Parts: sequence; structure tokens; C-alpha cells
Amino acid sequence: TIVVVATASESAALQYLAPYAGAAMGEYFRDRGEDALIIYDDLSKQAVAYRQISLLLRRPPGREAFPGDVFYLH
Amino acid sequence: MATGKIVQVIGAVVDVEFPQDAVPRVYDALEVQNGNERLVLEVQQQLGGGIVRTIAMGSSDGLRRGLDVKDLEHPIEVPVGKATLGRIMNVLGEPVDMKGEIGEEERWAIHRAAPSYEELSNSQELLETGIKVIDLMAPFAKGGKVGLFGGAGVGKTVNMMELIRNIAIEHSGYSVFAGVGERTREGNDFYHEMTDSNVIDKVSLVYGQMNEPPGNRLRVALTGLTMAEKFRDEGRDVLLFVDNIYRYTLAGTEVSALLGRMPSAVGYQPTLAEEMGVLQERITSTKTGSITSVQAVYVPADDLTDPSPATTFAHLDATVVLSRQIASLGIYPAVDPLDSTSRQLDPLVVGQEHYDTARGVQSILQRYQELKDIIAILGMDELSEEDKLVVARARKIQRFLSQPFFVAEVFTGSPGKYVSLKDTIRGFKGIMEGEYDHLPEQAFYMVGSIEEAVEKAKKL
Amino acid sequence: MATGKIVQVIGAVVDVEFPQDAVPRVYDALEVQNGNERLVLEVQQQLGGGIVRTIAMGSSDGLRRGLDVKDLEHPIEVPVGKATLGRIMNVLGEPVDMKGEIGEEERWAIHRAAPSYEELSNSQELLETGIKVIDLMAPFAKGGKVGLFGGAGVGKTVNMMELIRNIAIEHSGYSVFAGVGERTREGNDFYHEMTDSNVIDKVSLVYGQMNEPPGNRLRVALTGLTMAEKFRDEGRDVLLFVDNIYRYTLAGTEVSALLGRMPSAVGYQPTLAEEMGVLQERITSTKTGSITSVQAVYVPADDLTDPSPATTFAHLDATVVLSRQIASLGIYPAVDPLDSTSRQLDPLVVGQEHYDTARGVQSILQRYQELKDIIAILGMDELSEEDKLVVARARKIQRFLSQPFFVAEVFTGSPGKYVSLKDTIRGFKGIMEGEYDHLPEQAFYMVGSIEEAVEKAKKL
Amino acid sequence: GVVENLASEQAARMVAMKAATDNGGSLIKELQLVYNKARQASITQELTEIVSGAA
Ligand SMILES: Nc1ncnc2c1ncn2[C@@H]1O[C@H](COP(=O)(O)OP(=O)(O)O)[C@@H](O)[C@H]1O
Ligand SMILES: Nc1ncnc2c1ncn2[C@@H]1O[C@H](COP(=O)(O)OP(=O)(O)O)[C@@H](O)[C@H]1O
Ligand SMILES: [Mg+2]
Ligand SMILES: [Mg+2]
Repeated sequence: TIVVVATASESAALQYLAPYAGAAMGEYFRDRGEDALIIYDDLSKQAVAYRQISLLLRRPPGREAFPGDVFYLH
Repeated sequence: MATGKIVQVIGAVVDVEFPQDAVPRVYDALEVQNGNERLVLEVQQQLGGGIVRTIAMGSSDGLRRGLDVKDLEHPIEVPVGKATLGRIMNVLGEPVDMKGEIGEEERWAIHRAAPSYEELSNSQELLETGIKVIDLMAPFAKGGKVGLFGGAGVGKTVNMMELIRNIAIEHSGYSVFAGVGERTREGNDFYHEMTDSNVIDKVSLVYGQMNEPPGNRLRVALTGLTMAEKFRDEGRDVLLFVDNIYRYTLAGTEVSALLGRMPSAVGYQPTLAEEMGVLQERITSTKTGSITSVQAVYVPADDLTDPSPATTFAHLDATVVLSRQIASLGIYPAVDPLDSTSRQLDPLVVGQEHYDTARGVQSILQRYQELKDIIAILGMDELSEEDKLVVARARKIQRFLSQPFFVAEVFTGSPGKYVSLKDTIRGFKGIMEGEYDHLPEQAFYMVGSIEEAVEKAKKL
Repeated sequence: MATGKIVQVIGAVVDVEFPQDAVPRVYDALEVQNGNERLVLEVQQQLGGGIVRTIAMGSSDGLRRGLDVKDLEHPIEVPVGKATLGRIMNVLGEPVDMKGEIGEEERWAIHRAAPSYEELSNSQELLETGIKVIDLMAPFAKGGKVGLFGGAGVGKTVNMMELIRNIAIEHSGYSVFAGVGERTREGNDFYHEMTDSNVIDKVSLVYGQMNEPPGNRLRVALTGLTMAEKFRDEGRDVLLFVDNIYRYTLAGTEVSALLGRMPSAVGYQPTLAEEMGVLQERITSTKTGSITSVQAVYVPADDLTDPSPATTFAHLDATVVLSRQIASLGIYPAVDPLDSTSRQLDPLVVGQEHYDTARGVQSILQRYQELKDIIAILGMDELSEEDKLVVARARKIQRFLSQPFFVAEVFTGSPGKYVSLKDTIRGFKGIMEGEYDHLPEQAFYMVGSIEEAVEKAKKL
Repeated sequence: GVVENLASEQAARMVAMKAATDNGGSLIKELQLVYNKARQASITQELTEIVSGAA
């Protein structure tokens, strides 16, 4: 296993980015012809970190104040 | 020559400033070099003086302020005609199957007006699908619209694959498939199922995948509609498959939230019903040709009451209701025969024989649903001898309207069967009248015509 | 000396203008002569023009715009260490009892980074509490986090006072109590209980009770946690009691709108989860020392799904959930055993007998919950002769979970009882397998071990 | 003794179904109160999101 950590005190951008960093490590094995398995623990917390980032940038809030592009995020 | 300059980038939304004399009109396609890649923008709004507000069709990463923008004085315009058949294209009409260029002859813009009520052709010619339950319980005519309502995992996508195959190597007419909000795994499975089943040469595929900007997913339905409208103009009776309307409404919600429009009843966009109308009003039969259509509709959290399924109901002519309970029993296709309906199911257009057969099937199944709890509490040996016959006949009907699909073979290994409407009516009309009270129940499970039922019982 | 001027005053927040070459940093303290008193501002933002947004650590009334303010070039700093033990302190670290100044040698900034990942430590050492339900259902370890969830008037503070009595007196190391936005009456009654028990020499006290303006309530939890961190770094092991953590987030919500931040889901600041995690992550045990902590966590309108409870639940190790329904029964402690849990309720940590007893109690209390709706409509007579047995045992369990407390000895006259872990598992295992089927339900209400229930049965 | 017990059965079922109908009628009141609170909270949480979203 590889463990990627972005704790509750990290900057919101490091929580938002952490799943893409994990995916970037999983793809290294995938593109070679090996099998990997990646667990994203709490995508809902990534969505809360991205909501915070998008609300501090004064972007138009959607439903439950989430930004419009949370689908295009996930 | 390029004359605009980028002045903002906020996510997928880009603002471009032009000289006051040359401002691009709404829905014009702009073009910019996102490094070595070529990015087009669709003009959404003319706000303020000389500024223009746009959605990027490709991804917006790498854009910087001050880039030069060339305005193509046409909307997004795509290749059409025979040349499209058996290719895969994206919303921009660029190939993604790597088979080289499309080799077009003509291009049409994706935005155009719907036919007027005077040009419509009143028609009642029923389509003949290869599927027993759909032919019997929910017939639909050319130019009509069919909605495959259901949850997740019930069989909408494989039902549409079966329809494409049956209406591509039984009736040899062309077909167009617009995968708005497609899953790349399912799109590749579709491409390989159609290439293996030899039907690929009569299907035109457009994909807008889930990992693309919202407006890129939104426009794709209009791209597939524009291809079906080219084929209609040639006099064909085309058939248009929309892979999920719910994801079209979600893409519209996303695009509308990005532009900062004030949201609506459930956070949906304000223009929800006008987008649905602009989509569904172009799909009609006309005096020259026709576009028939079937649309998969995902119902979120199992309610027909929220704005998306509630607003699409107004346009459909037939509604098929799929259920995961029936599928989990192991019966496919998992159509609920009691809740699926059609506007065309009346004696005057289907004939009294078809209407009577359908109403009798529904009555038998309703009576069985009544008797089920008396059977459960009392036990079957207490039922009256005519009710002990309704039970068996309903149980055989409930088996017989399952069917093996040609595309489900990779799930089951057994071969598929195509059943004509005549054989469907003959089978159900025979079962209800007791001509087959001597066969086991399992003689009807996953068979084609009733002849296969008698032959399986003879083998069983 | 004074180098800046007030330019706005909106309630609790103040805007101050400085020369652009001398603008303070983003957590420095500032000082203002408010009338005759001295008011401290903590800067929260740097706006563009040498202006700065700050929160007033005191009453904001009387502030004119145009007052001179003085730039202290260091953050808020509080006394820390041995010197601060038997004393009560302000949020600014000032002494609030009428005794003299604090004799500290060292002062710490209240904004600090959480310990690194390689520096943490985890312990399985189960800590025993006198309370039958808490250690049976939700046993917690030395150096773990306990959180008590409940609405208003359900028992959070009485239970925290029982935990203080049962662990914190027969415990060696020092202790820290932070009152964050609760009653001054209860803080005075606690301080006089400690001073009349001669244990005050071990309990450092910080108070920012609900009469104070938002800044004191906001910072007071951080200044109490700083003192706990200092005692942890000396190599000791420490108890930290926080009397309502919810008030920290609420004071942040009250301030949030004035700081010009767009509101979120239910009004809360956008930064709710970061504001909570920045405090919660640094209250932890490390390889040099351990902090054992009990937090009361008010849940507004009894809504366990309100964002603040929902985002608090992830931080804790043992969560005890109080409920108003059970308290309305009069069954204190009003723990809901179907919602309380612990990280430590595993057979390898607790042992198989404890784990099985706790799971059986949960299973039959869940089965009784499932019966309650049919008992409400039809009535009990319809149940199976099996179902009535699990209902009778579940009701006897619900009574036996109650316990009298030495601190509740003034709301009821009953003497307090201390029940060991062995006796509680011995009694619950006895009840579950029916060896006490013959006693009435009232024999179990407000008793200690089961041998007191068998005695109470004799007296009815 | 069998026929008297059978008439006792019919009368006991009559009384029991009467009581169950009154219990249902009380549970309607309690559920309708909870429904009213839920729909009020939904109206306000939506209209507040809309109004606060418009900068
Ligand atoms: N006729 C069928 N025969 C065998 N399997 C089926 C059939 N219909 C659906 N399935 C199963 O359902 C799964 C997904 O069905 P799909 O059409 O994707 O449902 P959805 O409508 O949710 O897209 C497939 O993997 C397939 O195994
Ligand atoms: N074990 C108990 N015995 C008697 N009363 C109790 C007990 N536990 C809680 N209560 C009642 O709960 C009420 C409020 O308790 P408190 O701890 O102040 O609630 P909270 O702090 O959660 O608002 C008190 O009036 C007290 O009588
Ligand atoms: Mg699908
Ligand atoms: Mg309280």
C-alpha cells in the first residue's frame, strides 16, 4: 500500500488536491500494465474543502452553497 | 486575422473583449490557441460594451489573459450525412476513434428552429420492436418518443442496445446515438458490441463524456439531433437514441450556475423547461421523413416528482417503467407490465385484438397480485378451482414476457430471439385462453415465440 | 508610538488603517484606549490599503472612529506552566480571581501548529469510569478523546462533572478546565467545589463564559488548549475538560458575516471545518506526553445532522450521544446506546466477553425499536411469545442502564453509586440470558450493581 | 363452550380494532405536526439559499 495523507488541519487546497495526487500515483502503475486499487476516503470532505475555496473566491454558490462545478470536480 | 483578447478566466467561463464594431453574436464559436491545442468557445452572453461571456468547450487549463481570440462567424458546425455512419465523434464533430478525418462533404450548424405545426405529419404507423413486452404493453408510432424510466442497474442501456440491433438488422433503417453524459466504460462496451454485431455500419455515434466541461456535455444532444435532422431531410425514418436526459438537465443546471443565473425550485436552472422544449420539439415526424426517438430517464432517489422527470413527462408518448425488483427476480427485460403506458394503446389505432390481449394480460396480472396474499396466509389449497387456474395462467404470462436479447448473450451465453408482434399476440392470446395449461411454467421462461415454449416443454 | 487609526466599527469587528510600510501581520495583537480602559484587537485579515480587519477582545461600545491604536508586534500570549495551576485566567491570560499577578516565567502564543505525524502515539490502555453505560457501550482509553453530544438540558454537564469526579481526582497529573461560553454560575460552583475539596492546586481554570463578547468566546478555547499543550510538552499526562466546544464555532459564525465572507450551508462560516480541525487536531497525545480530554458538544435544535455536530463527530474517539426522549423518561444517564460508540469496542482491545455483552445489548435494543411501531398501532398483545420476551428484556435493560450519581445527589436524594466494569458486564450478561426474568422493571431503576436490584425487588 | 368462545372472539376483535383505529388517528396528528415543521424548514432553507446567493 501507499498512504496519502491530508489531515483536518491542512490548507483547504491540500485537501482539495489530495485525491488527484493519489490518482496520479495510481496511474503510474496503470499505464505500465499493472493493477492498482485507490481508496478515496471522504470525497465529501474534498467537496467541503472545494466549497470553502470557491466561497472565499466569491464564486456564485449553487445548491447547499456548493459551487456549480462540483460534478465536473468529481 | 484575430481581433479579440481574453480578459478573464474563472473556471470554464472565459470573457473576451472585442472592438466595438465586431462583437460576436450569441452562440458564435470563437477560437483560441490553448498552447498547441486549439480551443473553441461558445458565446453565451453579450454583456456590457464589447465584452463577451463564453463557455470553453475544451478544458480551460493553461489559458492566460491577453491571448488572441479569432471569432468564427458561424455557430459550432458539424459534419453530417452518410460520411458520419460508423464513426465516433465529439460535440465539435471531430473524430475520436483515431480512424483519421471524417472526410465530410457538408457542415450544418447545431442551432436551428423546430418545424412549425403546419409542417407536421399526423401518423400512426406503429414500430415493431423485437421485444414482446414493449410491443404488447407500450406500442409507439413513428415520430413518437419513448421514455425508459427506472432506477440504476435496471437495464435501460442494454434495452437501448437491443432496440438499436433489432431496428438495424431486421428493419434496415439508420440510427443515431447521442451519448450525453456518457461513461467511457459503457461507451467502449457499446462501440464493441455494435462492431461485433455487424450493426456498427448503420449507427452514427456521438459521445459527450462525463469528464468534459458542462456545456460540452450540454451541446451533444443538439449535435446528435442535427445529424438525425440531416438524415430526415433525405427521406429516411431515422431513430435517435438519447442515453440519459437526466444528465442533460444536470449539464444545463451546471452551465446555468456557472453563468451566475439565479437558481430555481430545487436549484435547477430557470430555463429548465425551455431547454427541454428546444430539445424535444425538434424530434418530430414531418411530411418528408421522421425522427423517432427513445430516451433513457434516470429517476433520482425514486420519485417522479422532482423537476427533471416531471418536466420530461410532458413530451413523451410512451413510458416504459423498469423495476429492480423484477430484475432481481431474474426476469429480463425488467418491464413492469402494469405501470407502463402509451397514448397509442386504444382500439382505434392498434385494433381490437391487440387492445383486448393487452387489457386481458393486465387484468390477469392484477388478479394474481390480489390472490398473492391469500395464497401467502391461507395456502394455495384453499383457493377456488377457477382461482387456482388464474394463478397458473398469470404465472405463465409472467414468465413468457421475459426474453433473451442478442446483446445480453455476453451476460448469459444463451442466444437471442426476435419476436414478431403477430407471434406475441398469438402467444398471450393462447395462454390466457388455456391452450397451454398442460405445459410447465419453466417452459415459458426465456423463450422466443410460443413454438419455443412447446418445444422446450417437449424437451423438459 | 500609536501608529494606526480606526476607520470602521461594525459590532465586534473593527477596521484599522496603517501606513503601508508598517501594516501588521495576520494574527498580531493591537491595543486601543477605549475611553479609559485598554482594549485588545486581534487582526484577522489584511485588506489592501494599509487597512486591517480585527476582532475586539472586549466590549466594542464607546469606540469612535479615528482613535489611535498601537501595534503590538506579537500575537496574543498567555502565561503558561506550573505558575498557572490554582488560578482562574481571562482569554488574554490575565488573572480574573482577585489574587495577585501570575508568577509565570514563560508565555506562549495561542496560535500554534499541530504535532507532526511521526510524533503521535496511540494507546489501548482502557480507562475505567464508574458509569455503567459509558464504559460498557463506549469504553475510552487513556489519552483518547471523549465527546458528549446532546441538546439542551439532557445531562452533558452533570455527566462531565461525574467524569471529573471519578477519573480526575484519583489521577496524578495536572488538569485543565476550559469554560467556553457556558454559565458563570456553574463556573463559580465548580471553582468553590474544587477549592473546598483542596484539589484546586492541580486544576488550571480558564473562563470565557456566555456573557462575554464574541472574541473572548472564540479565543478562550485556544488559550486553554495552549496550557494543556505546555503541560503535555513537559512530559506529563494531562486531563483537559472543555465545557462546550460548540460555542467556539458559534462565535465564529457570529463574526463570520461581518468579515465579509459569503454564508454557507445553514448560515455557518465557509471555514467551519477548518476552524474546527485547526483546534481539534492539536489536542492530541504524543510520544512525550498524553492529553485525555472530555468535550461537551451541544447539538442545536436536537438536530444531530446540523453541520456543526456532523463535522465534530469525525474528530472524537468515543462519542456518547444523549437524547431528550430518554431523559423525558427520567432515565439518567440519558445515553442512547444505539448511537453511542467507541474506537475501543473491539474484541482484541476490550476482550471477547465485554464485546459480546455490548453487542447483545445493542441487538435486543434495536429489535425493541423495530417492534415499537407495531406495538404503537396494534398494541402488545399481537406480538409473538418470543417478541414479548425480547421486549421485556429490552425494557429491563433500559432501566438497568440508569445509575445514580454523586453529583446528582442534590436533584434526587439517592446516594451515588460507583459500578465496576466487572459488575456491569456481569449484570447485563445476567439480564440478557433471562436469569432475572422474574423481577419487575422497577427493580432495576436507579440502582448500582444487579445485587442492588435483587434487593430493591423485595421492597417493591 | 365452542360457540360462546367464538362470539367472545368476534367481540374481542371488534374492541381491539376500535382501539387500533384510535391509535392510528393520534399518530396522524403527530406525523402531521412533524410534516408541517419539515415543509416550513424546506421553504426557508431554499429561499435563503437563493437570496444569499445573489451577491
Ligand atoms: N437482458 C439482460 N440480460 C442479462 N443481464 C442484464 C440484462 N439487462 C440488464 N442486465 C445487467 O444489468 C447491468 C447494467 O444494466 P444497464 O443497462 O447498465 O442498467 P442502467 O439502466 O442502470 O444503465 C449489466 O451489467 C447486465 O449484467
Ligand atoms: N443523574 C441525574 N439525576 C438527576 N437529574 C439529572 C441527572 N442527569 C441530568 N439530570 C438533569 O439534567 C438537568 C440539566 O443537566 P445539565 O448537565 O445542566 O444539562 P446540559 O448541561 O446538557 O444542558 C438538571 O436539572 C438535572 O437534574
Ligand atoms: Mg445507464
Ligand atoms: Mg447544558
